[PDB]
Amino acid sequence: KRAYLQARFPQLDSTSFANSRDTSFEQHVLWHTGGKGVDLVLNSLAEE
Amino acid sequence: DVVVSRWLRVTVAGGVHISGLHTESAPRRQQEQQVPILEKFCFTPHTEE
Repeated sequence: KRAYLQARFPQLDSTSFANSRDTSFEQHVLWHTGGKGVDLVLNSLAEE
Repeated sequence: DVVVSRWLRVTVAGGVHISGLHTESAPRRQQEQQVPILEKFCFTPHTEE
């Protein structure tokens, strides 16, 4: 799926992907954003 | 060894791991506060009128 998204959307980079099966994406977003976070979030995910 | 990450909000040391620690200021007011003796130091003659 990472490969497919990269193929369809060239503007994305290796740092614009995280993992949706665990809660590891929080650390990714916080690290790459400088700790500020994100402005919009679109969340079709579960409790944890 | 211990590490602190403000960005990720994590503190890891050995087997412990703390995330999302929030701290609120205490009033800082403590009773029985010290009462220093304040004084001046002035030359004083012997014979005053």
